[PDB]
Amino acid sequence: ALPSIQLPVDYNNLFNEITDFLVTFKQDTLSGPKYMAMLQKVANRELNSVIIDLDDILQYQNEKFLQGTQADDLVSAIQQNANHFTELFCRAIDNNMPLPTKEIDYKDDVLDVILNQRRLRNEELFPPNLTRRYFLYFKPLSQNCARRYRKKAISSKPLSVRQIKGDFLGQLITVRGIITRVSDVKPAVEVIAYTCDQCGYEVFQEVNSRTFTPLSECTSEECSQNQTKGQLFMSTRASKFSAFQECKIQELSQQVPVGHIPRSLNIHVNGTLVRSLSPGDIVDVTGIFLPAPYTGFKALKAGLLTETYLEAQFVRQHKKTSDVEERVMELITSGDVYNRLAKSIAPEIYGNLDVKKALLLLLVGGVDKRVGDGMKIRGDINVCLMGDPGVAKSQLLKAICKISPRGVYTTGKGSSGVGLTAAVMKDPVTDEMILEGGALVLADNGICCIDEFDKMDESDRTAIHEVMEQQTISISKAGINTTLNARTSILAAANPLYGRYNPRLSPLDNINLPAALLSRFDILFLMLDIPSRDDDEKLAEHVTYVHMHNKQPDLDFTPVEPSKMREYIAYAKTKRPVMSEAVNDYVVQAYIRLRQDSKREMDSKFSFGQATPRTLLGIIRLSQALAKLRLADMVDIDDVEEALRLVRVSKESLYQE
Amino acid sequence: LRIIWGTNVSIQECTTNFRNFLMSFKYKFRKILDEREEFINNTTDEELYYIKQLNEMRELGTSNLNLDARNLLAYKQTEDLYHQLLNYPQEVISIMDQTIKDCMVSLIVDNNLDYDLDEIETKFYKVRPYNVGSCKGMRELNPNDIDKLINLKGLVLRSTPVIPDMKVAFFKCNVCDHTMAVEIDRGVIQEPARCERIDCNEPNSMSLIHNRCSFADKQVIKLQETPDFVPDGQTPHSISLCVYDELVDSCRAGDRIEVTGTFRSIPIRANSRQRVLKSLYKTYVDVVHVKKVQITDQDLAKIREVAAREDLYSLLARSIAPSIYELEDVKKGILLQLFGGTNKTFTKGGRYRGDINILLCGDPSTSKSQILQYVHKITPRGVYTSGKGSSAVGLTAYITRLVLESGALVLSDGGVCCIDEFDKMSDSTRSVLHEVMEQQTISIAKAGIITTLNARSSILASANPIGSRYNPNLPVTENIDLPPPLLSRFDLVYLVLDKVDEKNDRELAKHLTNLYLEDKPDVLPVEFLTMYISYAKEHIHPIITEAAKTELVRAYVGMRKMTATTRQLESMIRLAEAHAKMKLKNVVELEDVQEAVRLIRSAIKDYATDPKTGKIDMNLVQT
DNA sequence: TTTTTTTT
Ligand SMILES: Nc1ncnc2c1ncn2[C@@H]1O[C@H](COP(=O)(O)OP(=O)(O)OP(O)(O)=S)[C@@H](O)[C@H]1O
Ligand SMILES: Nc1ncnc2c1ncn2[C@@H]1O[C@H](COP(=O)(O)OP(=O)(O)OP(O)(O)=S)[C@@H](O)[C@H]1O
Ligand SMILES: [Mg+2]
Ligand SMILES: [Mg+2]
Ligand SMILES: [Zn+2]
Ligand SMILES: [Zn+2]
Repeated sequence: ALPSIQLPVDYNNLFNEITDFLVTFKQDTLSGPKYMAMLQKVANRELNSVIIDLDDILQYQNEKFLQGTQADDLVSAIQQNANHFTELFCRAIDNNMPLPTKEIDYKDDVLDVILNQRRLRNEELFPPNLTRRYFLYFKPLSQNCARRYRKKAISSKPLSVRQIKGDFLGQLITVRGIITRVSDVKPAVEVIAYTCDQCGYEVFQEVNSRTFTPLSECTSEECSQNQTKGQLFMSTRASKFSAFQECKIQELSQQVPVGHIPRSLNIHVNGTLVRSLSPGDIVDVTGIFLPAPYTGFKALKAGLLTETYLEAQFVRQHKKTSDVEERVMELITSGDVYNRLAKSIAPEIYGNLDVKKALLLLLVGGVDKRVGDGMKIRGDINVCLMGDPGVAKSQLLKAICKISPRGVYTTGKGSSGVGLTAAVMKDPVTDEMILEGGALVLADNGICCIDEFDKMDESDRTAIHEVMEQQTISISKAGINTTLNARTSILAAANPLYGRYNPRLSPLDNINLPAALLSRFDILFLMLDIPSRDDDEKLAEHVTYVHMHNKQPDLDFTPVEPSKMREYIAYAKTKRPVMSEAVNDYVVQAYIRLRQDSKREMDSKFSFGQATPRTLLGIIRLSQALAKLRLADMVDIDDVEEALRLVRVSKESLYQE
Repeated sequence: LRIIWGTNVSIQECTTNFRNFLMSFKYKFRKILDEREEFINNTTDEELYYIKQLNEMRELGTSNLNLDARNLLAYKQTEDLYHQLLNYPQEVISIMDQTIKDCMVSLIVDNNLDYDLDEIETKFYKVRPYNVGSCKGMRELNPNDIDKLINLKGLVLRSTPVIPDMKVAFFKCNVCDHTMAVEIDRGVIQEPARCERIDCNEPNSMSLIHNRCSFADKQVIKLQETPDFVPDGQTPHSISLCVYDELVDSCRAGDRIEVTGTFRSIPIRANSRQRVLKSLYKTYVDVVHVKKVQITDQDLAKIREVAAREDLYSLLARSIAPSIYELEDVKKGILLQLFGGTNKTFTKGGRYRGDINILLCGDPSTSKSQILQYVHKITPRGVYTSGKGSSAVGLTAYITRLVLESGALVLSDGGVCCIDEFDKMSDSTRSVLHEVMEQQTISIAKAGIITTLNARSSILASANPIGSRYNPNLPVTENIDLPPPLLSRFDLVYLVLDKVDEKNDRELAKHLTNLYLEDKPDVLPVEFLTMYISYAKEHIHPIITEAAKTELVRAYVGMRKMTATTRQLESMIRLAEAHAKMKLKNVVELEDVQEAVRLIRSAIKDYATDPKTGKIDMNLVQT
């Protein structure tokens, strides 16, 4: 009959230690108490969420032990039974809660406005969470220290979904995985307040279950004093509320055992942390892993078997300031950052440095422009690679996809045109047609890589025509007439008809693409493979070194690290330069010259398709991107001539023969 | 005293301040708050805006008062009441409505005007506040925002048929028949335990007589969050806002409307059998006011002045797409389609809509898609889509629950429609479009679902020649390669070509480069332009003219003599009608017909079109 | 069964 069990824990001692830590602990080694400082901000209502770092707890424990204490090993303790300790920390915060400083934010807070009133009428009465306005949280232990070592068996180590074991229930844990889907935020009440006129008393029902039943009667004294039976009424204003959202994390294919379907865990998020996540993005999350109780009837149906979920204390993203600023001036002072980055791209790959340069220009992307009249011209840049097989094209695209923070990789056959752009699922639930974000949607504000683009269906090719020239995606499918912004960059890989280019065939014929499609690309690269004894030797030596030593042969070159390129690329993209009139004259003359060339150069041998205004816009985008790299406030004629050189090289690669 | 619970907002002081804001509130307060001291007009500004509105409202006898935020923010007494409303709307609005009712009563009695004070006492006067707050992204909403007015913008996805909204409960005794009415407080009924008559006081004999009870009218509308508000990350959300009272059935589908309303959340029964409620709460909004997306005598004067300008035709043509370089003829054609012809709904022979249908087939990179985007932006009822992303079912009508979903065309009925990449759009869906545009109506024939629907709307198609670049070697018809019936269905077809004209290329490059120069770069005010087009459509009604009809007969005879389908005749007729409308003419003229034929030849490039071979000389095209 | 994107 509920037999008592002795356990080596005293919640009173642990609470005292927690209070001593909060009031005492300061980030002096890093540098009033930092925790007391946070509580002071909370009193100022500056912050409504509190994060208690387990590493800070460990530091405090180390300090106490070095001093010599009957340490309660709180940092370890929180892991075993996290929720009760979170409640204890919240209570301690309230106990050590400092008074308001500066000006308090209760200018119109109904709680503060009426809570005191309620007290004056009265002159735990009400649930502590009702007054509490701070969302408690816990930062996961930093694995770098792993001072627990023997104790740190895998605590910080993120674990796949299947890696999770019922033993971990009630314990803080870390998981790495992609967010399959995210629900829309919804409100939830920590406390429900009913108001009845007969009493004039505002009872405070507190609910922690998934569902609750209304009181529908007054236990309030005033109704009891008169013997009256109260008709309680819900008061949303009085009742406390919190935001809630739900997210599902699924196992990574790498984590997934061969022949095993990925497992997904439902994630509950509340308070400030809500909306922090983003669907389809790799993330490492740490939080309390708890069972999910049932409804009474479904509970009886299920019995001892229980649903389980995760409540995320903290979120870490593998990818998305002054430190950044210094890091970038380092490379800026190094100079030649443009060519240095181009070489740094695909360190594995040998040669094709011009291709790498163009890829970098695409990565930064051209300036997106909107006109006062309302015109908007796509600033994104799209490049096509049309070359003989086995020239590392696919490798290059995969490298770029990894490089870009939001990049997504795709193949034409494996991806449906509808799925590539967007899919209408007839029956997610109740057989209600729903639009599904396609690969392009996933690539929004990112780069989408399409291989075998020639093998891609022509109809789906026309489908992507809209998105690539025009950012938005308009869908009028059955039951769904909607538009999606769908701003993203496109990189396509394909090979000449019959596999490899035929010199006898015209460049356009070997390309075998719609002229509308061709023009919509800002650039097409006709990289070709010809046997060159010396060049073959050089490439073979490079590849052999790469095999022998995983690092590519240095070749008197230094390659910047991926995080560094992404940081610098973001900074450069922030520029948005504006070009000048001399550049206008130069580019206008060049465009006129090119159009005249095409108007005379229809010959199949040298025919690459007629020049179009889209070509001029792409040239302008490339010049603006070059300025972004150079970080200049205005585009320079140097950038224009460089872009012209890039295009001329792309076309002349064949002419060189 | 009278205070609002939990707010310290004195209802008495609130009433006094709002009263002083009702009378003794000069519009000068508002304009000064908006500064614009260069635009202050004594009459308007010195006028007690709200007193004049109340007088005109009594004259109209309506019980609804539209109200901006800025007026409250302009009156020092009601400046605080503005924030009070923002924080605790419902109570503030109730007090404010009572104050308006009392002020109207005072006005009639104070002015000793011969008016039924009972009517005003019977008139449930309401205030429809708008502009309460800066339009915030709906997705941005969070729980604490509940119980506050949230200015919102969106598109009406769908609306429910009005629902009986229980208003006051009516009971009756089952032993002595004595009856009582229980007003619905907080959406619930507190039934009398025993008969109201203490003589009977029979327990549970009081029964609610549904029919005898009082009900109100409620409707709910799904409103999509505008793409501007939403991020690229995810699809736009929608909210099924609950509308009530006259506001019910005050908007169709596809209505770009901005609405102010209180943010509302409610529990939801976890188990219908039980009273257990899910911890999470269903959330909705009660719109206190709705904004859709009168031509003042000054506006009419400006309209007629612009009509006086001879450049009116070309001026509007350039104004519709100011950024676009050149293409004046295409601009003029689409301008005419925006104007539309005359809808002479014959009592017999069916209706004859003056609709205009323009397809754009030509070599790509020509901004055709950009032009479509402009047209969609301009038309108040716009429907933009692409064939590839479009389905015939979703284009016109989609079965649902048994219930039907309006298609893109349905969302354009009475407006302009845009179908991008029309050539790519499937031939089957093309056939679907054929009859609907031909009859301006959607005919439905399905198992259990067989009917017809109004589809009176213009469509602006964008196509590309079968040869990616229009091939003059191929005849124009072969270059387009579209069904001859469908080809006839369209009224105008502009064959845009990218002729390599070094001069034109220079000029276009200059235009684009200049645009690039300004980070954020004559023509009518698009707002004034829309007002012009509207006023023309509603008030002006072109009517065929004797010279016009004779010229039309001769012209179509020539056409058929040179193929000239009867739809060609109707096309030139409706085009001349729309031209006269553009000229604000209620009567057609010979010159309108001449312009119609001229533009017909222009769009097809008949001047450069080869008399035989069905081809066009590129050298002749643009000379 | 009928209507329906979507993939096979
Ligand atoms: N310049 C190079 N540097 C390094 N590896 C190279 C180079 N050229 C070719 N390779 C290698 O040779 C192979 C080339 O084929 P893949 O990279 O698999 O695909 P690809 O055919 O080059 O590109 P496609 O046609 O779009 S599939 C890969 O294993 C590359 O690693
Ligand atoms: N006369 C023009 N004035 C202004 N911009 C133009 C003109 N002709 C072409 N452009 C530009 O050329 C580009 C072509 O955009 P689109 O709208 O796709 O062209 P299009 O005529 O629709 O042909 P498609 O869509 O490729 S079949 C845009 O950047 C336009 O701004
Ligand atoms: Mg490859
Ligand atoms: Mg276009
Ligand atoms: Zn009570
Ligand atoms: Zn009775």
